[PDB]
Amino acid sequence: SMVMEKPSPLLVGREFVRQYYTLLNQAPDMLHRFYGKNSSYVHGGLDSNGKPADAVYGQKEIHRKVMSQNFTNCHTKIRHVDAHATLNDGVVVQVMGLLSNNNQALRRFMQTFVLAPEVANKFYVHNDIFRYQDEVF
Amino acid sequence: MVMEKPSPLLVGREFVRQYYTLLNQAPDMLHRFYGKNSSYVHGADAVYGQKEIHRKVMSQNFTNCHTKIRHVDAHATLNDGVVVQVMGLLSNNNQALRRFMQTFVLAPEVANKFYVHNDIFRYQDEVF
Amino acid sequence: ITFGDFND
Amino acid sequence: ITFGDFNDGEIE
Repeated sequence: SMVMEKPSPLLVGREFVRQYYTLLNQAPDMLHRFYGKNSSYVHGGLDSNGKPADAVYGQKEIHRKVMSQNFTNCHTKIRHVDAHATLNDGVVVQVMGLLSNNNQALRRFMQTFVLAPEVANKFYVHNDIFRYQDEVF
Repeated sequence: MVMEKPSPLLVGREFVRQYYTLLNQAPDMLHRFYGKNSSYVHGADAVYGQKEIHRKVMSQNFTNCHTKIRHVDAHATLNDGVVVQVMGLLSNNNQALRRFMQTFVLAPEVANKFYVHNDIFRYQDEVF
Repeated sequence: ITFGDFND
Repeated sequence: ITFGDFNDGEIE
């Protein structure tokens, strides 16, 4: 009945970051459905020789690396979200905040997204770069 | 004479090096990295294109910028553009180093020549 | 409001 | 690589 103005890249971005981190609290074994194929993904961590882990691609290899990080009661605090229009119909969403897994303590992180169109007015995750500070500093 | 192939993490890592080396050598030319309809978001709101970016970079009186880059992440994105996330430290005017995040989206212009289309930057200090 | 596979 | 607006050489 009422028609309202479409959301702005800044509004689209904060509303994705809102939807994302609450799902990861409620049910992280669905979090892969924000991604399409060709979707970059690293979520922190180190490897064998101490260096920062590398990325995984595609909706299915994400669902694997997402569940080995066994999320449990992820309590999360976004301090800052910044988002702007990009190449094509996309949005880049720098994110900064505090994530807490397994009742372990709060750790600061630095995140970038790229949200991309697919209906054509729906947004999926084409890249997702996440890094904790204490593993890089 | 000798021929190879290229890489996103390499382009991304290459670009960074140069971004933050010209950032110290000549910030007054940092703008030439960007094209039309590019976003410069430094800290706060955005500014657009060659001329305004040049004026914002001026106003922040970058003088003797030193950087320690701790981790560069790069991945191909939409246009066969590249998205880069950097983490590390910047100092200015011989002050003390401040932890910073910076997000670039690089986009192709010409053969093999990238230009910066989105540039978000923030410090740890005034976020958490 | 909705992203990815999800159905409003 | 070359970036943006710069002639190879003055980049570094």
